[PDB]
Order: sequence, then C-alpha cells, then structure tokens
Amino acid sequence: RSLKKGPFIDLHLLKKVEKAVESGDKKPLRTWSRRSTIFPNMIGLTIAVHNGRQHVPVFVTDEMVGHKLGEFAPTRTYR
Amino acid sequence: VKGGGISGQAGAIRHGITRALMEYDESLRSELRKAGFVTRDARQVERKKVGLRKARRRPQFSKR
Amino acid sequence: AKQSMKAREVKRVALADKYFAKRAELKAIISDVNASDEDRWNAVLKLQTLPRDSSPSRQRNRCRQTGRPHGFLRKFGLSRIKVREAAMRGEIPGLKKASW
Amino acid sequence: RRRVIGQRKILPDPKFGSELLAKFVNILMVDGKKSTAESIVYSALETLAQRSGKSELEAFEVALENVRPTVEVKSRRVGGSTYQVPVEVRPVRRNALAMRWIVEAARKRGDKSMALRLANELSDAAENKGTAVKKREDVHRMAEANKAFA
Amino acid sequence: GQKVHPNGIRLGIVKPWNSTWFANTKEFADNLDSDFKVRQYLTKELAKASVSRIVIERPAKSIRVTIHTARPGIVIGKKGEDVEKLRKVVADIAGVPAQINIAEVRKPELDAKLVADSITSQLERRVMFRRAMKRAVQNAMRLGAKGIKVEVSGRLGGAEIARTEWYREGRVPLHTLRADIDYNTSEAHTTYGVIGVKVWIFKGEI
Amino acid sequence: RIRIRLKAFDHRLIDQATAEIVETAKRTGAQVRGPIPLPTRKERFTVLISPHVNKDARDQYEIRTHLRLVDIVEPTEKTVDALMRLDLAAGVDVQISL
RNA sequence: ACUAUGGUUUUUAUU
RNA sequence: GCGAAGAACCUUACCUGGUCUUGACAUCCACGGAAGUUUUCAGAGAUGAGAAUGUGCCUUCGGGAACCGUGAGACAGGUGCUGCAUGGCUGUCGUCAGCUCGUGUUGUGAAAUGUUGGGUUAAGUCCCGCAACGAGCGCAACCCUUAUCCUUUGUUGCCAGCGGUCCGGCCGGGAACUCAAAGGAGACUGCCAGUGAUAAACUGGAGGAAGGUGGGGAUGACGUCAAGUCAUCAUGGCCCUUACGACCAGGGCUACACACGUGCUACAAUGGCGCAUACAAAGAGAAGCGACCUCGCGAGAGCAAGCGGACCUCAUAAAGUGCGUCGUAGUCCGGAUUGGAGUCUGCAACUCGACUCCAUGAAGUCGGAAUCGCUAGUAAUCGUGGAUCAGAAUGCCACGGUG
Repeated sequence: RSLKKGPFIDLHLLKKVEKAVESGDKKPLRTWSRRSTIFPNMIGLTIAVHNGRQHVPVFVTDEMVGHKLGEFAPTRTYR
Repeated sequence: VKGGGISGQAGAIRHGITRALMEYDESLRSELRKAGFVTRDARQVERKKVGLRKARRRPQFSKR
Repeated sequence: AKQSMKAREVKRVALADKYFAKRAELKAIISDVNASDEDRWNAVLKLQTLPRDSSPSRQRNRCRQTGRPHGFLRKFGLSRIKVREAAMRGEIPGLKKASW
Repeated sequence: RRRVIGQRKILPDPKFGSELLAKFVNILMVDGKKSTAESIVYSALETLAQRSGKSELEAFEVALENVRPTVEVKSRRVGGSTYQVPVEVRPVRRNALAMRWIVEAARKRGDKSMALRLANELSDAAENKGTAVKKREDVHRMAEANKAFA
Repeated sequence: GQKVHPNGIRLGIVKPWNSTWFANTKEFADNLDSDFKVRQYLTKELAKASVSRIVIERPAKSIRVTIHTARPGIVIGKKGEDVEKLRKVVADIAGVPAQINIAEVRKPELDAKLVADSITSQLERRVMFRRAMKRAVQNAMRLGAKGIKVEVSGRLGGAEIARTEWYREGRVPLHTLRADIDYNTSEAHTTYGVIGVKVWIFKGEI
Repeated sequence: RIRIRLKAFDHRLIDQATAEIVETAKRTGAQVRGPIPLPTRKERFTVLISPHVNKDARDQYEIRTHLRLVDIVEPTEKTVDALMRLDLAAGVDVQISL
C-alpha cells in the first residue's frame, strides 16, 4: 500500500555491500540520503546516517528491512 | 416589478403608487404631502472607510 | 534576495520548453484507470522521468525591479511598495491615485 | 455630556396590532431570523389551558398588568466613595423588563419543546411563583433596607 | 511632517500619462518593463543634449518615442540623419522596431528640468549659494508664469544644518488641485555634497 | 458587416477617439447608428501601502477598461476604408472584427 | 485613609 | 492575525559532507566549436568523458563576428556593520486653528500690543469695539463624487408603444419604470418665523430628491516624536572579495522535560436531518472555467458543448417557509483519537502533503472570582466569490440575504 504501485528507488547504496562486508575494523559505510529503502540482502551491516549535525551508527535488522533508512535513525536534538 | 428583494420592491412600489394616486383626485394632493409619501426617502451609501472590517470594527484595534 | 534566484528560474523556464510547454496535457495518452494492465505508451514516461532541474514547482514571481519574492502584484510585475511611486511619477498607463 | 438622542418605538405585530407582542418577539429573536419567534409565542392556547391559564384575556396580560417593576440594584458613587444604591427603572422599559426574565427562564431550561417551555413559563407566572416575580421582589426587599441615596 | 508628490496628486485632473500605450492583462507586465528601460536608456544617451521630458507610444507592433530638447540640431545631428543609432538599441530592449520624433522647447529657462540644470550650472560655477535662485526666478518670470518656487538644501551657513532657502514670489501654490503646475526634482552633486534642488512653476489654473 | 474594438483606460480618451472615427465615417458618407457605450469592466485591490510594517496603512486602488464596437450594419466598402488607417488619440488600441 | 524607586548631553550669527 | 499571505527538493537568512569561484551579472583579449538537439557510462549528485545531429550570420572570397565552453587583466557581489550622515520612501501631535510681520504706540530694555475683550463658529470663522490700523501663510472659497428630474443614443441585457406570434424578446423593431451611457439643472443661510447689541450667528419651517463643517474622497503653516527603514534601493564610511561567494546529496526554520494570550466550534430540540418551497449580488475563467453524458457510495477520472463578458462554465444561493421524526440519555447530538480500503499532484508524499468511504467513536450540563467589546441597518446570523496557489491555511480583500 505504498505511494504508487511502482516504488521510487536508486541502487547507488546497494552497489557498495559486497565491499562493505570486508571493511575490517574501519569506521562504517556513510550515507546522506535518508528517503532510501533498505532491501533484505542489506541485513547484518553497520551504516552511518546523518542525525542533522553529525553521523551516527545503525545496524541493519529484520525490523529495518523493507522500510526506509531514515525511519530507524534520530532527526532532532535535546536527546 | 423586476429586480431587487421583496422589501426593496416595496420601496419602489410605495412611491410608484403615489405618483398615480396624487392624480386620482385633487383632494389627495395635499394629504399625501401632509403624510410625507410624495418624495424619495433620504437613504443612500453609507459605504465603509478604507479599511474597516465590515461597515465598522477597525479590525483588531480596541487601542487605548 | 541573492541574484541567482531569478537568473536560474529563466534557465528552468527555457528547459520546461521541451518537457511541459504545450506538453502538460501529454499524460492524457498514458493515464488510465486499468488499461487491461497492458504496456504500450512508455515512450512518453522515458522522457517525463528524465528531467530533474525542470518541474511544475520551484518558481517565485518576484518584482521586475527588485529580487524580493513577497509583496508582488502579478499583472504589473511590480510591488505594493513600488506602484504608488510609479502612479505618482507617471510611469504606468491606466493607474492613478485620488480624484477619481 | 451632550446628546439628547432620537429614539424608536417599533412596528406593531402584523396579526394582532400589538406593539407589546412586537417587543416580546424582538427579545425572543435569536440569530436574526425573526419569523421563527412568531411560531414560538402566542402560537397555541391549548398548552396554557393544559396548566394554570384561565381564559384568553390572560393569555399574555400575565406578563404585563400582573407585575410592576420599580428599581434595579448595583453600586453608585456619592462624593469621594462608592455605595450600593437602588436606581429608578425607566418608564418605557417598565413594561418590557419582565419579558427578558420570562424568555431567559424558558430559553435556559432543559425540557425540549421551546413553544411548550414558554407556555409553561407563562403558566408559572399566572400562579405568581418563583421565576420573574421573585426577581422583582428580591430588589424591592433590598431597597426597603437601602434608602439614604438615590 | 506630512507631504505628497505634487504632480502625482494632481494627475487625476484630466492629464494624460507620459507612458501612453495599451497592453493585454498578461503582456502588460512585460510592456511596462520595456517602457521603463527605454525611458532610462534614452535619457542617458542624451544626457548632454539639453533634454527636458519624454513620451512613449505604441504603433502596430512598433514603439514610438518623442523627446523634448532645447538643442534639436545636435540630437538630429550630422546632415540631419544621425538618429539611426539612437533608435537602434531602444528597439533591442523593447523587442519591436522603434520610431523617432524630436520636439523643440521654445521657452527653455521656464522648463522645470532645464531651469534645474541652469541653477546646477551656476552652483557648479561658484555663485553665492543662498542667493543663486534669484537669477533663475528673474529669467523665468521674464518668459511667463504667475508664480515660482525653487528650493536649495546644503551649504547655507554659518552652521551646516537642515536649512532650506527659496524666497517668495506669486503663488507656489502648496495646494489647488487644478493648479496645472510644472514640477521637477534634481541633485547638483557640486560643493563636495549632493546639493538637493526642487522646483515648482505656476502658470494659472487649468 | 464590420465592428471595430476601440479600447482605452480613460472615459474621455474614448469619447475624443469616438469624435474622430464617427466624424470620419459621417464625412466619408457611411450609413451609421448611435454607437453603444458597453458596461465598464474593472480591476481593484486593497493592500498594505507603507514601506515597512505599520499595519494601519491599508489602502484601496482601482483601474477601468473601456470598450466600444462602433458597428457598421451596411455592406458598403468605400465609406469605411477611411477608418482602417486613421490615427486616434494616444494610448487607445484598435482591432477589426465581424 | 493616596505610592518611596527611571541618572545624563543638544540648534540657526551671516550678506 | 503585523511584515514573514503560503517552509516536502525548493523558496531561505544556516549546519554535515562534497565541489567550483572574473564568480548569478558586463566588455576588452585568447582558443576549439554555429546556436541548439540526443544517446552510452562513472559518481550521493553537482559534474566529467565518448559518439552522433545541424552548419545559422558576414564573406574585397582574404577568412571573420555574435554566441557556447573556458583562462587572463580592468572588474563583479554582500539578510556583511549603520536611519543622531544624507537622499528616497512612509507615519503622528494634525484639516488641528494654529503662526507672525509692517507702520503707529508703549517699556531703560529683552520685549509687549494687535492676536486680549463681547456675541459666536466647522475654524485667529464672522460681526462688534478699544492704542491700534492694516497684510500674509494654514483656513474659507474653488476641486473629485452622491440622492432627483428633464433630454438623447442603444447591443445576444430590457418589451413599454407598434407588427409577426416554433408561440419563445424568439424575430421585425424601439429607448418606455428599468439597465448600460452622456448632457443640463440643483443649495445660497438664500427664503420665512423665533432668538440675539433688528450686529455677527443659531434651531426649526417652506420649497425640493435633499442641506445648514449635507455624506464620502482629498491638500498639511511655524512647531513635534533625533518618529519608522539599510531585511526593498541610491550613496559615503568600516569590513570581506577562493570569502560571509553558492550549486549538489542530507537537511534546518511546525524546536522543548517549561509559563501565558487571542480566536473558533459544541453542550443541542427557537436543535439535528430529509423531502417539498422562494429571492440573489458581486467575482473569476482559452494547453483556461469546464456544461449534458458515463464509471464508483465517493475523493476523482473519462466523453464532449458553451464563453472572453448581459444568449456559458465554476453554480438547484443558504439561513429561512412547510411537514414528519428523535426527546437529558452525559444522546442518531457534538468532537479528539484510531484500524482497513481508496482518490490526487509531484525527483520526492519517511522526518514531511491534501481529499473520500466503511470500522471505532473519549470529552462536552452553555461555564466561578475576574476581564473584554458593541449605540441602528450598529450588534448578531447564513450564504457567494477571489488573490497567494504544482498539490497543500481556519488566515486575508471583496459581494449579497435575515436583522
């Protein structure tokens, strides 16, 4: 029941996963678009997302997949 | 009669009657003047100052 | 008001000239409540999903003598803080103050 | 101050020729519709003959000759200070003051039909009990213990 | 203190506009924007050609301009043909072919713009500042009129304050709506300042 | 048949143009009636006319568009050729119609 | 039957 | 509720991370290209690299110029600081009756006099009078406009007169209450009474459509508030000028553990609802407003006329009038919140849009000390329209009904 039968998507972040699973102990993969959807094959990865003044880490779970990335991260201050 | 509301039509008809009724007999010509029915009533705009909300109320004023 | 706001809008109107100008009803040959679920008009959609810098939004009329967006009077191209000057300086036909 | 004003005495009712009935429908006028009020007051006698109303010569006079208001209360300044002082009711509101005391008592009552609430309020004035008749008495009993100022 | 533009408050008494053309409700904002910039550009091209006032008209998909000058011979110029380059660019900022007309001013030192360049050219040539106006007034009342006011601001001391000087002759007039005046405001930019000048000329009611 | 859409923003400018086109028609021998004046069309607004806030300073302005049609009923051609290239008072617009 | 408490600085003289 | 009347990317004053600064805007000089149109690929994207499409203008036939995309040198530009510096631009004491000067007089003199006094006015307005007599600015008068009659020109508005009578202003035709337009008269305290130095001047009356600064517009004498604004401009000073430049992918400006205004609508039964039933007025609208017709309970989407202004569209005017019915139950009233299913414009409908229908429906007893506003077509009450406006305010500017 999402807006139109066709979803609006870009594969620009999905194309990074097969390299982000070999990063070692380096700081997580960083992104700025928050309207982006999270596909089921993105599960088990740490991503750094913009909170409005810095970037903070989130881990992809069975609750985050099939939804947008911005729905799982903070957007405001006083916390 | 045509145009206006029925209370406005009464304002047209009541003087259209006297413009005929004063010819109907010489003994009515003084009597309709003694009652004030042979003349146009003195009402005319009366339209709001620039800009009052609706006729009056200086919109959110109440000042002093 | 930064001078880029109008200098970019004139370039976007020139770009709408291939996508929307006499083409804003062109969706009327691809819109349908069902269409038997077939596909035969995607030749239109390939070009309606192509532009990003041209859109039915992102425009502000402004004043033709000041970059300010608000206080504007469309049919003169001037502002509510410019027409009372122009109508006393004699710079505009049809418009006058007082008498009447 | 200046003025000295023009005043209005209003048109009579178009069925009965009564200007007292005209002032009653004006005090009964809400939302400016004015034709609605004609259908609420003097629109039945069968609802007054249901309670205390005896013969049609009293079907409206129970709000007119049945009472005489004289004073209103509140405070007034005399010299450098303010005191509670009964003031002399004006001679043309004299006969139209109890109209509000009946219309308010019926309008604010929770008992459905407004045409029947008004006929029941007129019946409760025809017995000379409680509403409107005690709003006359309360201020007269006050003014019988307050006489030094006018 | 309360005040209004003295020609613009009188414009509602039978006078035409100096921008006098027609346009449709959607093209009007564009036809007005071209009217402003031809009046600007042309009065700058002629800034040393003794010009007073301008009037804009529109023939069928063309533009027509009349300019008033006290030296028509230098505006029509070399062989009486040196006008093509003076219509050439007003046609390029109006988007339509341009047409020229020149008008002669026949009592020049009685025009509200040319008397203001005359007193500018006396303040430039270092006359007594608080007395400069008496020459321009004498020379104007020699040409016609019922009354005149020309007001100077700056360099009138003594102390350097908001002082203004003009002197009384006939009527200004401060009001009379049908006064049928001639009006202008100018700045001389002389004497290390701006030296603000204003002039009102009265010839009689309507 | 011909009509001539003569339009202006001033009630005297259109009378001073009528006094040129209808006189040219009569002097060129055209068979013509009294031309209709038409109901006036208006544009109006009330706006805040002060340069920065001062909320009391709201004032009303209006402008009026006048139109006449002239209307020639007769099919005669030579009598009306004198109108189509004729000069009228500055600021009026003309368009020819049926 | 009456309210203590908000300091301090300003201009025309020339022809 | 004032501007800031329209905050998803935007707009927009700014932050995270990118990227490029003779720059958004103007020429002089320099190089390969017409201006322009498309397609393939990397990058968050801006953008960058290939391959096609076309070869305009001038052509002393010499080869050249607009212009594109860029690089110099002159230069750009600033919600950078500032309305006790100045123009501009707008307000207020204030359309108030205020403000002074010459001659003559007076006082040692600064300075007074007139301008105070009497009767008055819209008013230093007008008459009367003295050691004052006269003059001017503001005022008065004069201006734009309104109620009414006479006279004239008329449409696809109107139908009186006079003809036809698809029986309909639908036509011949016309200018009759009207309507749309114009022209001429009309008002002056002049006319009459009462009052008062039969002075000035006032309240009524007669005429008349109607006065007595009629009502509405509209001008601003010296003096005020160093009035308001550099976030709308010009221009000097101070500052910047690879930056405070400003384009991308995210986004900010609906903050918030916290105090307070102001406004709207109910609580019902002079109410709620349906059917029957009557009158609008002013606006707006050509890739527009969109009729009749269709699918769906519907948002809305199709079919397909009319209309650029009085033969159309938006658009059966509503409150009201008539009739039946529910009836204190914290109620089919009346409203917050909510599940499911749909309708729409848009890169985009997370954060962060509007609209419709089933399913669920909490409060609400007409408000207490106290405080706020309106004087007649004024209060109150119901409906129509538009600007801003992809799509989205209840705010706002106008037009009518009831009273």
